[PDB]
Amino acid sequence: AEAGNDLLSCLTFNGVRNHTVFSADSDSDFNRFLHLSIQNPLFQNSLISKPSAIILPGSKEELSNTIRCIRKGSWTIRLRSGGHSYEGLSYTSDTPFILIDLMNLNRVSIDLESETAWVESGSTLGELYYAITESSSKLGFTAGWCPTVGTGGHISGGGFGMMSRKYGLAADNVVDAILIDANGAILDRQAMGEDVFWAIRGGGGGVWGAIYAWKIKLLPVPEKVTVFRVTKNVAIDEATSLLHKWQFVAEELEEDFTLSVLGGADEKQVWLTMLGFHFGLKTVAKSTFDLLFPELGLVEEDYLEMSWGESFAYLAGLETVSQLNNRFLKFDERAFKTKVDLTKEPLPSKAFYGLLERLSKEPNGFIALNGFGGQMSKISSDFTPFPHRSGTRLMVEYIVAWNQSEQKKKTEFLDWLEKVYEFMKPFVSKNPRLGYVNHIDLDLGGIDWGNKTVVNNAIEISRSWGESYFLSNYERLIRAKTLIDPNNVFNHPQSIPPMA
Ligand SMILES: *[C@@H]1O[C@H](CO)[C@@H](O[C@@H]2O[C@H](CO)[C@@H](O[C@@H]3O[C@H](CO)[C@@H](O)[C@H](O[C@H]4O[C@H](CO)[C@@H](O)[C@H](O)[C@@H]4O[C@H]4O[C@H](CO)[C@@H](O)[C@H](O)[C@@H]4O[C@H]4O[C@H](CO)[C@@H](O)[C@H](O)[C@@H]4O)[C@@H]3O)[C@H](O)[C@H]2NC(C)=O)[C@H](O)[C@H]1NC(C)=O
Ligand SMILES: *Cc1cc2c(nc3c(=O)[nH]c(=O)nc-3n2C[C@H](O)[C@H](O)[C@H](O)COP(=O)(O)OP(=O)(O)OC[C@H]2O[C@@H](n3cnc4c(N)ncnc43)[C@H](O)[C@@H]2O)c(*)c1C
Ligand SMILES: COc1ccc(C[C@H]2c3cc(O)c(OC)cc3CCN2C)cc1O
Ligand SMILES: *[C@@H]1O[C@H](CO)[C@@H](O)[C@H](O)[C@H]1NC(C)=O
Repeated sequence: AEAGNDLLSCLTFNGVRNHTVFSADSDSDFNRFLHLSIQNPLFQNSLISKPSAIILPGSKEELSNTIRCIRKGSWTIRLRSGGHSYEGLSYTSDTPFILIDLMNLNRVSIDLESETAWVESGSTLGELYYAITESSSKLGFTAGWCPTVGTGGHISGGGFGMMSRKYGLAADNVVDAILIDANGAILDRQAMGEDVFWAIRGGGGGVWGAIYAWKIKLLPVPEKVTVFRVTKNVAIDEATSLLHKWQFVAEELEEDFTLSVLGGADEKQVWLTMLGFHFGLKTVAKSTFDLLFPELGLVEEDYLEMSWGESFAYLAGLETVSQLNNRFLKFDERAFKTKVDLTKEPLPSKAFYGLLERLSKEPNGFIALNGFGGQMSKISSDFTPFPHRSGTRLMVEYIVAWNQSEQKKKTEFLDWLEKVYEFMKPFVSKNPRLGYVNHIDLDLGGIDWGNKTVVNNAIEISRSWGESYFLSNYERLIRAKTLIDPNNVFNHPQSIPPMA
């Protein structure tokens, strides 16, 4: 379905002047803006789905009207903030679709009196973090480490980061927000009601409508926090020992502490990158690990004291705090597919050993280990759609990324990742095998919203990944879905089905 004169005239009429139409060209602005926020080259392929038009609204009413104009046609709506969807569900779709890029909605309004902020859904974590440190040295916010990840889909799915052990997810700290429904109705928390305002805070993106802006509570942070990023080159024996003890240390640390691990291997050596964050000074930080985790062999020089801003930039591997404010800094430029696990029981050494052995078989693979507990276990499972709280111990994350040179090995890389996930099945959560909506996994299945045979059973088919992402909260998400989008205008392969 083309993007005809009706759609365009509708946009022109409504003052939404920033938009381009599909172009087979490569030198075109369309293709440029399209590939501008494709954060997973896995989907840069010339055979993937491409929008009939890309619209870049610059205000909440332009956003409202954009949705209104698209509703006059049959197009599927696709919202994009940072475009970091692991499945590229913000710039792809089986059916002809319109791409609503929210990058022009990147304003952060910080209020130092209430210590809250109105973050436009276009604003990325980085641009947000920058705004906060630009305004205060005693304020921060909890969310992912990826500075290019947009708050649009990030906070919509939850938002887990290095401070979540201290403050919970991003969505755990949303006090208000502006959602724009299928009719372009501009709704605040009071207008949308509690069932929906609850849903949008971890229920997923591209499901409830277009978040125009988030109102977050800004969080206290000492003017000096401590972090370390130390890569240990060890053998598999030591690596297992370190990982096996890590899970306990990491999960049982005080909320003022976060210890995350990035593991990979290559035949000979196993490399474990230790990412440390302390909600306080260096001496206390080092004292703690010197006691709890002396095996890391971390030294004084390893611990860096810096502002909270400097720390989230440092942790993200950025050169400077200014780079937090750069939304177009690709952090790898490599295609990838990532599966995640959540643990209820501790993991046997054999699990880390197996993981490390499997890793040593494929250098392009690597695991990310995150501890829960602390503040994550104090927030109710039903406080927000994100269920995994008290009881959840670790977030294990299996990634595999490659170069354009290695595009041929594609299927092989995915094969490895499939083998690793299968290998971990006994050691992780079961019935259901839990997942995280911001780590959306189309392998868990999907829904063909064009197939009425399936659409009639959308809720049960969706159960597979639904209870996996949201567990018991899945029920309330369906009531909330029916209230704000019964027509299922906002959908994607793993969107919450409305009651029909
Ligand atoms: C649809 O949405 C898309 C996405 O948002 C829009 O595309 C964006 O369009 C932006 C402009 O509208 C564009 O910003 C540009 O970014 C470049 C860097 O790539 C930047 O250099 C440009 O900024 C200059 O120009 C603007 C005005 O055009 C000035 O306000 C600004 O101060 C900059 O001018 C200064 O630097 C220039 C060289 O960098 C000098 O030539 C100029 O003289 C001036 O220098 C003075 O100021 C300096 C610093 O203050 C000082 O050192 C010096 O001595 C002088 O005093 C430009 O803004 C984005 O690149 C683009 N974004 C993307 C992702 O493509 C698009 O516009 C929308 N479409 C529609 C229809 O609206
Ligand atoms: C690329 C990348 C992803 C990361 C990174 N680090 C993460 C981390 O530290 N913790 C995590 O929890 N997740 C991490 N991820 C994955 C991201 O969390 C997810 O990819 C988030 O969805 C990020 O959102 P965004 O960058 O905006 O991706 P989009 O593709 O634009 O959107 C995702 C999803 O949400 C819908 N959507 C977008 N915008 C809106 C608005 N404003 N309103 C409602 N819904 C919206 C889209 O349709 C899409 O379906 C580290 C890196 C490098
Ligand atoms: C501190 O905790 C973590 C640290 C790093 C990661 C991996 C990171 C990533 C880093 C890459 O370089 C990359 O290459 C394509 C892909 C990805 C996919 C997931 N993304 C989030 C996950 C974590 O949970
Ligand atoms: C509709 O869904 C069912 C179940 O997946 C499938 O068997 C059938 O082929 C689908 N029909 C269409 C329209 O493709």
